[PDB]
Amino acid sequence: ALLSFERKYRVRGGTLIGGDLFDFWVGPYFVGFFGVSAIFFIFLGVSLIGYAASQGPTWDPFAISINPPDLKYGLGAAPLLEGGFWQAITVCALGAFISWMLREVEISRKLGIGWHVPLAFCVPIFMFCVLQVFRPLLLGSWGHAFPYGILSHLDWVNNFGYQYLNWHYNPGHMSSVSFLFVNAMALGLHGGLILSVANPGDGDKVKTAEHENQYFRDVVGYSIGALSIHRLGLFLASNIFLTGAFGTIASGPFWTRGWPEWWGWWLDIPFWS
Amino acid sequence: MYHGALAQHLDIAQLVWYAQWLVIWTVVLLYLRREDRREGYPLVEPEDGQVYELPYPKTFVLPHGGTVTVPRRRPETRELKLAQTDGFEGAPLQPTGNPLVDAVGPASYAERAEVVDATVDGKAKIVPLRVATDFSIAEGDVDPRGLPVVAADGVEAGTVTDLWVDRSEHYFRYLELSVAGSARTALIPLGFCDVKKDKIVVTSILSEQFANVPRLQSRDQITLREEDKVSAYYAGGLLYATPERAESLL
Amino acid sequence: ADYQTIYTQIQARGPHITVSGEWGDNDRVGKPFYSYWLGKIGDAQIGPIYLGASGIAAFAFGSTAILIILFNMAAEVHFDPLQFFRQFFWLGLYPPKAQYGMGIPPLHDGGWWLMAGLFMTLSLGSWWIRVYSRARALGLGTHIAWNFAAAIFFVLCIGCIHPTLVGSWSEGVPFGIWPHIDWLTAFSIRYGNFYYCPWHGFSIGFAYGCGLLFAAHGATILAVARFGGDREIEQITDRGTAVERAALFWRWTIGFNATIESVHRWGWFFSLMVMVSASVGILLTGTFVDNWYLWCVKHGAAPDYPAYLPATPDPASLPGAPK
Amino acid sequence: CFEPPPATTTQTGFRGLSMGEVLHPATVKAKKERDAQYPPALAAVKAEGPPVSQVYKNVKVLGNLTEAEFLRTMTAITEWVSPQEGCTYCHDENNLASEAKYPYVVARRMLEMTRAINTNWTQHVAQTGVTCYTCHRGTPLPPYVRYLEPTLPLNNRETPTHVERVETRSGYVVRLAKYTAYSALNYDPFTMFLANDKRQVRVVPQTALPLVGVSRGKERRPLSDAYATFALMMSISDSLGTNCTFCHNAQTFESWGKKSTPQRAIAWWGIRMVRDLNMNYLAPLNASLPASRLGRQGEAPQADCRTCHQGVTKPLFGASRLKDYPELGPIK
Ligand code: BCB
Ligand code: BCB
Ligand code: BCB
Ligand SMILES: C/C=C1/c2cc3[nH]c4c(c3C)C(=O)[C@H](C(=O)OC)c4c3nc(cc4[nH]c(cc(n2)[C@@H]1C)c(C(C)=O)c4C)[C@@H](C)[C@@H]3CCC(=O)OC/C=C(\C)CCC[C@H](C)CCC[C@H](C)CCCC(C)C
Ligand SMILES: CC(C)=CCC/C(C)=C/CC/C(C)=C\CC/C(C)=C/CC/C(C)=C/CC/C(C)=C/CC/C(C)=C/CC/C(C)=C/CC/C(C)=C/CC1=C(C)C(=O)c2ccccc2C1=O
Ligand code: HEC
Ligand code: HEC
Ligand code: HEC
Ligand code: HEC
Ligand SMILES: CC(C)=CCC/C(C)=C/C=C/C(C)=C/C=C/C(C)=C/C=C\C=C(C)\C=C\C=C(/C)CC/C=C(/C)CCCC(C)C
Ligand SMILES: COC1=C(OC)C(=O)C(CC=C(C)C)=C(C)C1=O
Ligand SMILES: COC1=C(OC)C(=O)C(CC=C(C)C)=C(C)C1=O
Ligand SMILES: CCCCCCCCCCCC[N+](C)(C)[O-]
Ligand SMILES: CCCCCCCCCCCC[N+](C)(C)[O-]
Ligand SMILES: CCCCCCCCCCCC[N+](C)(C)[O-]
Ligand SMILES: CCCCCCCCCCCC[N+](C)(C)[O-]
Ligand SMILES: [Fe+2]
Repeated sequence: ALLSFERKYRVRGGTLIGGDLFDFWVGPYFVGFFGVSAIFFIFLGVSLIGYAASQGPTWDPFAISINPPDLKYGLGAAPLLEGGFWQAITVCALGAFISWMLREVEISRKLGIGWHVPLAFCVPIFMFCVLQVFRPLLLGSWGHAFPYGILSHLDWVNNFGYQYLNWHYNPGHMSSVSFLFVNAMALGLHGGLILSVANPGDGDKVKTAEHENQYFRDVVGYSIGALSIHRLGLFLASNIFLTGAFGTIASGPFWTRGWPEWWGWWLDIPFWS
Repeated sequence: MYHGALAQHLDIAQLVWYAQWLVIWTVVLLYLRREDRREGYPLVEPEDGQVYELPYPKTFVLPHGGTVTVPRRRPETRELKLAQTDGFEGAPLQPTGNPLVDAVGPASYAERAEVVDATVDGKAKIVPLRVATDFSIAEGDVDPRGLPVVAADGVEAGTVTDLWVDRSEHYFRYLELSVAGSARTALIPLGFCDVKKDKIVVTSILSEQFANVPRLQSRDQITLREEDKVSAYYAGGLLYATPERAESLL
Repeated sequence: ADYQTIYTQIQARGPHITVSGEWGDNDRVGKPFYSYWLGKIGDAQIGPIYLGASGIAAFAFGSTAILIILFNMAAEVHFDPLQFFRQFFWLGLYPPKAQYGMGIPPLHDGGWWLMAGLFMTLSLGSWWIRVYSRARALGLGTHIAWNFAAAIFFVLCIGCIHPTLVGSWSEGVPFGIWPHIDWLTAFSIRYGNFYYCPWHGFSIGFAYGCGLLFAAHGATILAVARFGGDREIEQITDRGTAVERAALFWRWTIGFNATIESVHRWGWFFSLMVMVSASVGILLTGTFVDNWYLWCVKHGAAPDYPAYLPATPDPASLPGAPK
Repeated sequence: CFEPPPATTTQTGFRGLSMGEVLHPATVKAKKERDAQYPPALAAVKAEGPPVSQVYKNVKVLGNLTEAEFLRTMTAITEWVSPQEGCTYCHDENNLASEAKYPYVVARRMLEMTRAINTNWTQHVAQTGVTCYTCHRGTPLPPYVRYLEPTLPLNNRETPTHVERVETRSGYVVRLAKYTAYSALNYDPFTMFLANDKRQVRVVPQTALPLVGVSRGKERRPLSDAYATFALMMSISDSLGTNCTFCHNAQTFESWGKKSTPQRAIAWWGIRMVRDLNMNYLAPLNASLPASRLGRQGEAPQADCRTCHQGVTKPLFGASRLKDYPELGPIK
């Protein structure tokens, strides 16, 4: 039921809303007011997805697709089987994600720790809003948003990119991809370094903070340090979406041509043309 | 004929799809989720499932002598000054006394070893600059020695007298201060200090609460369990420095 | 707020530390110097660096690959320096455009590309020996070298193993900023849409999962920096309240948790599986699957949609249509 | 650096697929104003008198027209092709039957080509059709033509820089890139796919698994073919002022039915039309043109999609003079 060190931490308090009313656990899970609102939005959103899918052509989990309205509906409500289920599921998704984030703040407060995790989780919630709310608002129709389907959301990403001929030349995408790659590489370096110090092999002794810093000073001439690699990892991962969002919002509202042609700002300077 | 086609209208990539999921779930469930249980298990409330979920014990050979084996049984028989708020199994507990001094909730410390953390060459790692005389403050940064520590109520709680530096990582981790009116020295983690040019602001506890900050056994060294006791006391004030702090923020 | 998690308010300075390795102590070169502004968000000390045979070989082999590519790029602008600087992102060294199969192509249609790939591979292998041997020299496990090996193996898959399996050097990745990007689309088009390759999906799930885990783990350690959670080696050998609280934050949020050691195994495994999943998908592509979309249609997975504008019969198949 | 909102967007596929046009209102307005320069149809004339096959001495294509109908055609041709130069661009002013000026015999072949487009390629031009203006836009040299190597500027009415000039070897990669929507694709899709019918644009397998006998070694098309088809598609997209989803659901570029729009089939007919125009009407004109008109391999200038479309999905936004000049086709 409890970890061997857990009981002393299970004290009352730390909520943002509700106080003692929902301040309790169900098995390992903390509830709180935002645990109750998270379960409400998750139950509604999954129920709406299940009923929308029951009216479509397939029960295959890869092929099911619940889609937004035609562009002609603009920012208005659409009939349920013509975009309205998608609209209601999107509101439940945002409610569930924000409830999840604020519940993490209550859990952090009860434990006396920093709120850095819920703050970091605001980044993917923000990117979901860029894709489903802010860009569609700027273009004037909910129908520019992505559909809910395991493979169909990929068909939307695919066509969206090719609407700008070659999306790889989008400068916001180049930044986003570069952060995705250096973050995945850095996480392998960090996980591998900590494991290599704690697990030298062959009954050898566990090594030290000094050995950690010596390894990368030897391999690349610099060690960022044990606290700082965690600040760097949060920074690299967060900037996947914090820079990518600029590339997503620019496409349509601030640029309608192919992305390769955008680089004419450099290529077409009269001096070297 | 087609490359990859097999009997029964199977093909090779289709088989590798099921194989990849088998590899992923075997590594995630049988290896990683068991590595996740090297601390805190068995749970408290001998079932077969309590044995199946654990990995075989591993032993760390420590750099300065001795070994540590995990998982191992670690009952916490330390008396907790906490009472149930309700009969429900998931009901929260409430402090029966001063939760900062009793060290419960966010004021809890872990039963770490009463051992001084060591440098790679075996010297005390975390030490005051009056001992670490080859260490210094970088040019450009505030020297906090002599500055007042101002607590969450805006009252001066004491005067900073030294900084404790991590000699292995070249990084300050505590300030040491004389506590006003209490005839004692106290450490505070630098993460609880807002370092300004004319004062150190500490919003985690009130001025009066500096009198009961955990005391070190020795003057110029600190053990791993003492570092936990000192850090946990200020963290406890985030929830307990006033009765208002435990209640709904909004 | 914990301002230490944003930047170092008061920086410390002390004598530089050197940990002796089993060999190579005399191949460290440089006098370390200190950046005060770097010291706000990282260690202020820069240098010294280890030289050694493996790293010198990597630089010799890699500089040769880089000069072969740059000379061929310079030939593409007829050695005009201003146009080289202007057009640089568009310039490339390409694999064979003609189909020679596995035949060694002429220098002017793929041969210089093959030589640049050979010297890059030797450079990657020599750097791997450095990454592996520096760990052994300092008494550390070789976990970083095995993650690095999966990344090198993926590069070998798209550079020469897939070309060898289908029997054509024309399929290799070009050297150049835009040209290596153009290959991504040529390859996805040729093999029927890489969104429909399950191993592209696995690699992306692990790559996004590395974003999730490093955001989550980096923020978790900053959230417990007041308890010394960044001193992860001694939190592993002697659990402190930093990692008790980190574990309970996740247990109370998602219903389960890791240890401070095992979260680094999760991160190491997710990073490794980006490259392992990507390599498996490239090894299957062209060898055993020609069109990933039609393979997903064959196995019943691909979504289908109603027409919006009228359905459009292939005009090439109409009665009387020209070729 | 950027284009201010709002953007005009259309839908060309099922909702939720991000398929449709994305257009900048100021660019659409500027193109409509340029295309609106298309001269109005000349006043109709009643057919009266004998056919000009009886009245004039050297009429081989328009002989069934009466004199007033035929002189109306010559006035329209002058408006469309040589309005600044006038009738004497093609004619000896003292003998209108003389073929001594080279533009006369080229114009007669162009009258045959234009009537062939409107009679034999209605699968592409429909009942909108083409006139001399569709390509020429009021100058003897059409503004958008192609040689057997890439040339800049795309619009030959703009003065080239030294590096744009085809003789300057250092500018080659930019001449290639500005023909494929600024991509780095190292292929000229005009000479590969539109000058003749030697190559297949399709490169994607039509089966899930690789067929044994076409999937190993020299049996295979080289991956260069897929880059080259991508270059053609970037060029077609930029030539029509549109993007891939005007014609394809990118889920499967290779599929037709619900995965392609009706415009993709019209585009397919356009590739066959352009190959016919170039192989059978335009390329053979190098024997009739002056050396100053020819590219560096002796080639005559030839047509691509941009020659008529000039950045718009229908040339001149669908403007037509087909009913006004039935002598340009379709011919019964
Ligand atoms: C042909 C079209 C292409 C395309 C089209 C494309 C578009 C149109 C966009 C990207 C974007 C992005 N692309 Mg690109 N792309 C990328 C990489 C990237 C990503 C780094 C980046 C951001 C993805 C994102 O927004 O996630 C979003 C993820 C979110 C919002 C997750 C939210 C999580 C949520 C808060 C919580 C969910 C909880 C679950 C429901 C709960 C489940 C319950 C269970 C678990 C208990 C690579 C590495 C490549 C390569 C190697 O070729 C590539 C090629 C391509 N992209 C093609 C060129 N891509 C985006 C970008 O930033 O562009 C600049 C973008 O808009
Ligand atoms: C701008 C570009 C985007 C993009 C591009 C993209 C690509 C190109 C690919 C995915 C893939 C994936 N995407 Mg998608 N995506 C997904 C979910 C997913 C999964 C189906 C799959 C694995 C992702 C993963 O492991 O992440 C890391 C997170 C981990 C490891 C934690 C576990 C997450 C869990 C697997 C998610 C499960 C979601 C549920 C299936 C759906 C919700 C269930 C509800 C009803 C309870 C969500 C929930 C969202 C939201 C909420 O916005 C999102 C948005 C976007 N994706 C953007 C539109 N994504 C890959 C795939 O295989 O698709 C079939 C793939 O190739
Ligand atoms: C239109 C075409 C597309 C495409 C084409 C594509 C291809 C062709 C491939 C991927 C692959 C992959 N794609 Mg996909 N893709 C991805 C994401 C991913 C990556 C997770 C993954 C692995 C590649 C990688 O990590 O390289 C980064 C890491 C690398 C390259 C390892 C380098 C390590 C090396 C040791 C570094 C050495 C550097 C040297 C020092 C440099 C010096 C050299 C000198 C000497 C010359 C996303 C998130 C999206 C979205 C959101 O749309 C997307 C869409 C698209 N991809 C489109 C469908 N993608 C790969 C895959 O998984 O295939 C199954 C792959 O082959
Ligand atoms: C740049 C920084 C990033 C980042 C960071 C962090 N990420 C976090 C955290 C942090 C810090 C947490 O703290 C939090 C967590 O607890 O971790 C264990 C979390 C979480 N990251 C999830 C998924 C995830 N992270 C992704 C990406 C990034 N993460 C990037 C890289 C991606 C993709 C695809 O990229 C995915 C899919 C969940 C596992 C979890 C949310 C649980 C939830 O919200 O519960 C509440 C909601 C539910 C349990 C289900 C709600 C169902 C709705 C109502 C109905 C479905 C609607 C839906 C729109 C349909 C989509 C269909 C689909 C096919 C298209
Ligand atoms: C019809 C329907 C759907 C409606 C019903 C809805 C329903 C489920 C409600 C049931 C009601 C319940 C049970 C009670 C209510 C209470 C409540 C709010 C329950 C929540 C239930 C709920 C929605 C559960 C979902 C939980 C969830 C989102 C899990 C996702 C897990 C995933 C995929 C995580 C991805 C990241 C991942 C790979 C992590 C693995 C590694 C881990 C554990 C890292 C965490 C971690 C890190 C990062 C450290 O740095 C660290 C450092 C030092 C020590 C420990 C750790 C540590 O544990
Ligand atoms: C080239 C673009 C031309 C311009 C400009 C003008 N004309 Fe023309 N003309 C041209 C051709 C190709 C032909 C032969 C048509 C055929 O069916 O073979 C002609 C013919 C004439 C004639 C008949 C001469 C004769 O055989 O007796 C006349 C009288 C004539 N054209 C008149 C004319 C006028 C008045 C023009 C300016 C308005 C003019 N032409 C321009 C090609 C071209
Ligand atoms: C696009 C399919 C065209 C149509 C419709 C018409 N013309 Fe054309 N013309 C076209 C090209 C590609 C070229 C070669 C480039 C060149 O300028 O030589 C031409 C050429 C001519 C010329 C000669 C111009 C010159 O070299 O001085 C003439 C006189 C001409 N074309 C006349 C003409 C007429 C009368 C047309 C309507 C019947 C007509 N052209 C249509 C492309 C296209
Ligand atoms: C209509 C004007 C189109 C635009 C816009 C795009 N494409 Fe296209 N595509 C079109 C046709 C008529 C054809 C068939 C050509 C033939 O002679 O058969 C194609 C073909 C492709 C292919 C190959 C499909 C196959 O079966 O192998 C690909 C991969 C392709 N097109 C991609 C593509 C891209 C990336 C586009 C935007 C840059 C694009 N097309 C636009 C018609 C049209
Ligand atoms: C002049 C001889 C043309 C050339 C060369 C090309 N096209 Fe064309 N196109 C032309 C006409 C007169 C029309 C009809 C316009 C109308 O009002 O209906 C078209 C039409 C198309 C379309 C359809 C656009 C739509 O219906 O919205 C497409 C997709 C198209 N053309 C494509 C296309 C391509 C790819 C070409 C180069 C291979 C091309 N056209 C050349 C005239 C001419
Ligand atoms: C029979 C056998 C034994 C012989 C086969 C030979 C062999 C092993 C061949 C292997 C070939 C391989 C692995 C080829 C792989 C090629 C790949 C993956 C190329 C990918 C990307 C390349 C890029 C982006 C190159 C960019 C190059 C430049 C901008 C010019 C070089 C200049 C630099 C400063 C290099 C820095 C690299 C980058 C950070 C910009
Ligand atoms: C254990 O902490 C770590 C460091 O500090 C000791 C590093 O320098 C590095 C190396 C990082 C850089 C930017 C040199 C990593 C990966 C790390 O995990
Ligand atoms: C000569 O090399 C180049 C640069 O370096 C000065 C650039 O900044 C740029 C512009 C790119 C950025 C990110 C400013 C290009 C295109 C380039 O080719
Ligand atoms: C009380 C916890 C410490 C006791 C030592 C750990 C128990 C041994 C677990 C053996 C089971 C291992 N495994 C993988 C076979 O399940
Ligand atoms: C894959 C390319 C291999 C080329 C060899 C490069 C030089 C290797 C140097 C080996 C050094 C051995 N050492 C010092 C680690 O023991
Ligand atoms: C990233 C692409 C993912 C596509 C996965 C396709 C899996 C095909 C094989 C299993 C399909 C099972 N089925 C029929 C229930 O869909
Ligand atoms: C596509 C990438 C797949 C990554 C695997 C998913 C990792 C999350 C597994 C959590 C399982 C939790 N639990 C308690 C059931 O074991
Ligand atoms: Fe860590």
